[PDB]
Amino acid sequence: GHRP
Amino acid sequence: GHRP
Amino acid sequence: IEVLKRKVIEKVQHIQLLQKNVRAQLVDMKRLEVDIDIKIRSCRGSCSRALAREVDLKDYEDQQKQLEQVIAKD
Amino acid sequence: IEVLKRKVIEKVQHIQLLQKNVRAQLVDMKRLEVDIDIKIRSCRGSCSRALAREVDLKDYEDQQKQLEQVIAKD
Amino acid sequence: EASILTHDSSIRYLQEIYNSNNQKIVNLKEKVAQLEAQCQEPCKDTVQIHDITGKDCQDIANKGAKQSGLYFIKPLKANQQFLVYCEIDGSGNGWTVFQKRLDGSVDFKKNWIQYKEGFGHLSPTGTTEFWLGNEKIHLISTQSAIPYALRVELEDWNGRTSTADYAMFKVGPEADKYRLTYAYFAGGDAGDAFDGFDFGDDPSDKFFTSHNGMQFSTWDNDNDKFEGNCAEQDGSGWWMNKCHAGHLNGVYYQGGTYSKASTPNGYDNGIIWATWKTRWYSMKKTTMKIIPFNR
Amino acid sequence: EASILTHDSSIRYLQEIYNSNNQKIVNLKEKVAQLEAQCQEPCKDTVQIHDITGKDCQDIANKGAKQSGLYFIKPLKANQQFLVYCEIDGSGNGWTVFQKRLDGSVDFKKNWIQYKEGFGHLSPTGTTEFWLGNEKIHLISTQSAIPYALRVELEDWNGRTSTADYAMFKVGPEADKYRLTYAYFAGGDAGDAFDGFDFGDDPSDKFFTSHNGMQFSTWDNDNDKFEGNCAEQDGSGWWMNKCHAGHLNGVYYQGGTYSKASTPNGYDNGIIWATWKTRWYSMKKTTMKIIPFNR
Amino acid sequence: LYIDETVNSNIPTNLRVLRSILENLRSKIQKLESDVSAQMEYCRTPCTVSCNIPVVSGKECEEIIRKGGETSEMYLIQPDSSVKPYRVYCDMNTENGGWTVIQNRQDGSVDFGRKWDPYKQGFGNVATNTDGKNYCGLPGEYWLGNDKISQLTRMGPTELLIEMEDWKGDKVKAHYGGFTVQNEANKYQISVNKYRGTAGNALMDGASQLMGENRTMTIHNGMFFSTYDRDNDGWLTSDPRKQCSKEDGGGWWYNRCHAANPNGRYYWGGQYTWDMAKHGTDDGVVWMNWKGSWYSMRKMSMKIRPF
Amino acid sequence: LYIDETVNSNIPTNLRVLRSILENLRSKIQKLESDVSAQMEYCRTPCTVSCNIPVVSGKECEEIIRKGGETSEMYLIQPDSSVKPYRVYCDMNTENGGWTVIQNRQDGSVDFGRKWDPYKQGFGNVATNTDGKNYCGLPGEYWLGNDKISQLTRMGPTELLIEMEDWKGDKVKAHYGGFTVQNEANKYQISVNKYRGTAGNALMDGASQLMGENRTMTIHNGMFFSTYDRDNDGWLTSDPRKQCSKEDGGGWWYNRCHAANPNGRYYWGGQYTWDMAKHGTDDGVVWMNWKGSWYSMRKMSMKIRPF
Ligand SMILES: CC(=O)N[C@@H]1[C@@H](O)[C@H](O)[C@@H](CO)O[C@@H]1O
Ligand SMILES: CC(=O)N[C@@H]1[C@@H](O)[C@H](O)[C@@H](CO)O[C@@H]1O
Ligand SMILES: CC(=O)N[C@@H]1[C@@H](O)[C@H](O)[C@@H](CO)O[C@@H]1O
Ligand SMILES: CC(=O)N[C@@H]1[C@@H](O)[C@H](O)[C@@H](CO)O[C@@H]1O
Ligand SMILES: [Ca+2]
Ligand SMILES: [Ca+2]
Ligand SMILES: [Ca+2]
Ligand SMILES: [Ca+2]
Repeated sequence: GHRP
Repeated sequence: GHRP
Repeated sequence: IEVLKRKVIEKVQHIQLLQKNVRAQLVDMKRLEVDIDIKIRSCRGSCSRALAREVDLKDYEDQQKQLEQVIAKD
Repeated sequence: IEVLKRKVIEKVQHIQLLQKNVRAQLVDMKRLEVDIDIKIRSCRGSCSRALAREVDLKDYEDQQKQLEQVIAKD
Repeated sequence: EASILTHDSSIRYLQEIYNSNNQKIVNLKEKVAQLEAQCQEPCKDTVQIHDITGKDCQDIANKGAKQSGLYFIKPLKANQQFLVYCEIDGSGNGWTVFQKRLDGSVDFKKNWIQYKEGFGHLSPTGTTEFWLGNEKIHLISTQSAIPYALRVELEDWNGRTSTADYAMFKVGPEADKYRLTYAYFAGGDAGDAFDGFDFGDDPSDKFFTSHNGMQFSTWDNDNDKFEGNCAEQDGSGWWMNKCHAGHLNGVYYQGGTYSKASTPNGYDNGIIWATWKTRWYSMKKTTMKIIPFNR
Repeated sequence: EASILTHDSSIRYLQEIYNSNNQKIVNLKEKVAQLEAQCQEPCKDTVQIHDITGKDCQDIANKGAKQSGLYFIKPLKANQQFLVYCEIDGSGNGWTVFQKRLDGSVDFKKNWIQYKEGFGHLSPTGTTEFWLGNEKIHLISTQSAIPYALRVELEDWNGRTSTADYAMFKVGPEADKYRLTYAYFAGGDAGDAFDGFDFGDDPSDKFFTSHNGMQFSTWDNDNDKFEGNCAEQDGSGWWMNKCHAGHLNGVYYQGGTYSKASTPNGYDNGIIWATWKTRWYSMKKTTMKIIPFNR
Repeated sequence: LYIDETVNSNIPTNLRVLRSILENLRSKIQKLESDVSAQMEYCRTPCTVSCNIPVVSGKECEEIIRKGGETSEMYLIQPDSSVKPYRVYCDMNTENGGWTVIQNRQDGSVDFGRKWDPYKQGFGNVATNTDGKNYCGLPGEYWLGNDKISQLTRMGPTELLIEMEDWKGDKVKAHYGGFTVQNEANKYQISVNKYRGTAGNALMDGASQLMGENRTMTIHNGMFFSTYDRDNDGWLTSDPRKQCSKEDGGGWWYNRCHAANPNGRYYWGGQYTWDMAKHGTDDGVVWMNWKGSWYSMRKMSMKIRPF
Repeated sequence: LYIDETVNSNIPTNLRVLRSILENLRSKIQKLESDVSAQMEYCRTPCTVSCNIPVVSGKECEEIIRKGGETSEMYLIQPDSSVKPYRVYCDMNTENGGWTVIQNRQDGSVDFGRKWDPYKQGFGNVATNTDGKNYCGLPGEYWLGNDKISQLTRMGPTELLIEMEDWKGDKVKAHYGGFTVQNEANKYQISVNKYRGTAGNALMDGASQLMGENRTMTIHNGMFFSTYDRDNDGWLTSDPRKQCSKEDGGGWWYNRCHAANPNGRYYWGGQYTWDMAKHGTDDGVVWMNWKGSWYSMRKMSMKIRPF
């Protein structure tokens, strides 16, 4: 999971 | 020893 | 003009509503049944015995398309 | 004639009498000489040492053989 | 055409159950929540450990424990406290067990180290086989010299039982191997096996089959008064001499009776206690426990 | 002639004497009795026996005895009580001795029976050599299994002493000969000889020179693990194996040292204790005593 | 002008749908309310086990297999004398035993989306009884308490190993010769190194599919531990709804989320989608560096050893 | 006629001689005075011995030599468990050992003219230390107490043996296969038989020199024991001065006196006369049937055995  |  | 050329558009909100409210009201059932599946399962190692039951996932993706098959014909 | 004819054959009697007692003294004496020799010897077993002594009895034998050489004159 | 108020009777329905759904849903969410709530407990395990602690099982009994079960004792000159199975009678005596046989579930043909630290399992019911561990046993039996007592309790394949008591029981430090020593035989219908048995094959037997003063032996650590290796032969761990008169750590033989035929190297290796049954009968149940002699 | 009758007054003098004599002849008769009175008692004997009795010397100490000396013990399973020499320390321990060597006054090349019943003499001072008697020893060491301890105390020809302790000491009944057995070596600077010694002429030595488990042997009753006869050869009575590592009943050798030369059949027969001095040094003093192990 | 033929054929169809559906759900919901009101029924009674304890015990699984315990089952250790012995599962077969399990996933049996304290005290079933036998030779799903895991590592140079199995059957590993987890006071900060392995160093290097800045926010090394009530992820914002732990449904060293999320959600089958996740995030037993954000394993386990 | 010559010849010499001796005696009297006082002195200190006791012991000398004791010295027996062990001398050389001494005379060392109780308890020196050695291998003069002698015989069929040696050196014996002595209550009544021997059966047949009635009053068999204060001799009279024991100076089974009187008086040399005996009787270590009333032995001893 990645958040920009 | 005797004793007559 | 009156009888219906403007009294049916107030009805396109009566059709483009559910169609858009049920669309979402569907997804929630997916997110719900997926959830409850696990939830119930997690209970396998807590209670006496769980419940064997598969999730008819597919069926949702089915009714999921009949959704955008009626979203592109209005 | 008193102090002679009679009072002589009288003294003698009162003399023999005496001689008859020394013999008797040689008696138990001899015996005694012997009784002690023994009694002393018996000590060899109750005391430290026991006096080593000689009892030359002979002299007694001598003496009494002599004392009886005084009877043919009685 | 415009005579459509028969179509507005349908559209009504959809908003009906829909809002009935979007209700039933959220309501449900609430239950699932409550569901998760009562799904956060691990399975209930029947084995548990009484809270009380102490030097020996008896110390515990004294402290008020009443149920025979699993406890933690921390003997004087010892580091990390260890678990054990206490046996407590109505009278209030605290037996602390270092060995139990009863079904042959466990493989007693174990090595030196193993016998040092111990092996097998412990149950609160005391229905499991095990060997507490020489080292542990040592520590327990040796504290400011208060004397303990070894009670050997045997049960045949006919519910007949008997006991053997040993006063001033001790087990030496790994240094001097685990030499077992005892003051004297206290009593018991089981008979004094450790005192050696007159097997009858040779006079020397009784002398060679005594256990008092023997060092412990394991296939990997021969300390028996025997030319060869009793430990390896008979297949066990035990205070061997010219082998044994008492072999509680022997090979479990179902049925009780056995014979040369069934033995690896023609020698009686069963759980035997020569003074009670013959060398060819191997007890159904075995149990070695200790308790301060002042009891 | 009235002048020659001085006799009458002269005679009386001899007379006068007689009575003097008879007089003296009686004082004496008394005096003598005064002597016959003293010369009755026998001689005062220095050896005497304390009145207290018991099972073992320790029992006696307990009962209040304080002086080490000669006592009468009446062990449990025994018939006619027998005399023994107890050794009591300030602490109150009652050592009961079954063997003492110290000058070679006694001929230890005795026969079987002799060693059974015993021989030598007992003194209150404990300055005399002796062997209590296998049989007696047996009885003492075997009573409701209370364990005793054998303390071997050796003294060289240099006032140097040492000890050897043996736990759970027992001596078998004439039946199984007088087989000696012990739990283990308790300790002592004297070294554990009974455990056999590595003489060095052959590996088997240590094994062949151990004494635990050996039966007693006398020239007239060979029970040694030796082809020939150790008892006869070395000239003694003792628990032989392939002879010995410890031979306290050996041949007393003044000076302490000796050599093959001085020995009958080239074998060390001296009072030896291989683990302390060599096989060719024979202690000046030897003493084998026992005391309940709980001490 | 002519959009009057719809109220005849177009809508009496653009409406039949809603029926064929709102009729189905309305119905397909009762099934649920039903399954549940049932499971709740079952639960009136908990599951039971009886794990008789093995004699042998040490400071931890290693010492133990060294003390003779050679079967993989449940043992009782006591690393530090300052704390009382706790139960744990020892793997004495895989890679020369001595393995102390810290985390294990193999079925749905246990909820991992728990609060901070729970993760701190530990939870789950250490082991269940082997079919028949009287000892629990089978491990269960659990997470040995954080504090315990911390202390286990702060003892000496600890190595870590992570295994996982997909639904088809294949496996992979993730060795970390060095591994530590600070105490609670230090937000159980993780830290690893020496990556031997076939799964891809997620913990240290991050996802193998995210570039630059996007990957560095997937690295776990040095990250703090987060739970759905205690934020500590690399995600910094005022918005509370944005906390890797609330999403990704679990408790784990989150750093603006992850690259690998064990303790995630246990999706059956392995193949899962976003329109399936309670939060639309790739929550679930995932190790990106080997299957991507969209695949929850069938088995995932974190075991330690000293070295 | 002229007898007055004795007044001048005889008498004087009579008196002369007469004097001589009285003085002579007087001398001898003051001399004995001294010896007696001197001995009374050596006596301020008693004789000492140290008889370390031999390990071996039994019911009596027999059992003992049977238990291995092969040297003639002092042993410690205990015939009956009802009484404590007493010391006694065992003859293990003469006639195949096993001999328990009851009475022994070899020098003057011990007074035998004692009272009843003494004879009942016993007296004398059992044994003295052998020159140098630490054990009393040499016997002494003694009489093992009567009660002890009684009990020793009332145990089983006991045989008796009596030895004696004259001053010149020759010896003789007096075997009595059967021998017994009743308890004190029965005046230690003697009784014997089966006379093997060379001394002449004095105890049973009486003096070999007295005829008829005169001999039968010399037989000891069946007689009671008498001491100078307890009459029981065959002499019956009102006169108290007439009691074989007062005369014959000792304690022994008297029957109108004796034929053989051990325990008599120990006259040195052996040759003794009546005008030498305190009572003019043949008192002294005598065995008429071999040397006549006028000869006290140099050695006399009564030893027993079972048979
Ligand atoms: C490196 C690369 O391929 N670019 C993309 C970028 O366009 C996108 O906005 C971001 C999402 O957070 O992922 C990557 O960084
Ligand atoms: C065109 C491209 O590079 N792909 C995507 C882009 O479509 C998207 O709008 C962006 C969001 O941050 O991520 C990536 O850049
Ligand atoms: C034969 C003989 O020896 N004569 C004695 C005689 O001297 C003695 O006076 C008398 C009285 O005892 O007995 C005998 O007749
Ligand atoms: C010869 C003999 O020994 N018999 C004697 C006899 O002479 C005498 O009358 C008297 C002895 O004192 O009594 C005995 O009859
Ligand atoms: Ca061996
Ligand atoms: Ca032989
Ligand atoms: Ca955050
Ligand atoms: Ca009379």
